[PDB]
Amino acid sequence: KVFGRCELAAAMKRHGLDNYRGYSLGNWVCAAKFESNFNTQATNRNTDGSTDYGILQINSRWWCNDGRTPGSRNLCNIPCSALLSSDITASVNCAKKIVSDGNGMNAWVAWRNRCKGTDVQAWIRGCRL
Ligand SMILES: [Br-]
Ligand SMILES: [Br-]
Ligand SMILES: [Br-]
Ligand SMILES: [Br-]
Ligand SMILES: [Br-]
Ligand SMILES: [Br-]
Ligand SMILES: [Br-]
Ligand SMILES: [Br-]
Ligand SMILES: [Br-]
Ligand SMILES: [Br-]
Ligand SMILES: [Br-]
Ligand SMILES: [Br-]
Ligand SMILES: [Br-]
Ligand SMILES: [Br-]
Ligand SMILES: [Br-]
Ligand SMILES: [Br-]
Ligand code: NA
Ligand SMILES: [Pt+2]
Ligand SMILES: [Pt+2]
Ligand SMILES: [Pt+2]
Repeated sequence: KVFGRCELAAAMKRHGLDNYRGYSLGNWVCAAKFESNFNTQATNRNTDGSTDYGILQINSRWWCNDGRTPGSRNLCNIPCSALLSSDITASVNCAKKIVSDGNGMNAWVAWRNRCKGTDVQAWIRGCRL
């Protein structure tokens, strides 16, 4: 599914991401924009053999099982395919574990490089929230 910007903001708010670990909704929406362009089916192979999955490009080295990342863990206790669903629940639940890991949203390199310190409220501007 390719979400609209305000459609995704609404879903993320419904699932409890607004101000989760102190990160306003705009941060999450900005992260999703640059990670996946709001496409739940986005995948990206990494040089280390792991793969990033879904709207927030969650990685198989630590977070999900894809059966093809040697030495990896599955800390979200899910198949990586769950992260590609039109229903963002698995991605949101897993993102909550990731952002609590100690480095906050710096876990998403695209957030650090493209969202952090910017006017992230622009990403939710206009939306019925
Ligand atoms: Br947009
Ligand atoms: Br929109
Ligand atoms: Br909704
Ligand atoms: Br919910
Ligand atoms: Br929930
Ligand atoms: Br929550
Ligand atoms: Br915001
Ligand atoms: Br990681
Ligand atoms: Br594996
Ligand atoms: Br393996
Ligand atoms: Br594990
Ligand atoms: Br699993
Ligand atoms: Br949803
Ligand atoms: Br959720
Ligand atoms: Br879940
Ligand atoms: Br933090
Ligand atoms: Na894994
Ligand atoms: Pt939820
Ligand atoms: Pt929650
Ligand atoms: Pt939902």
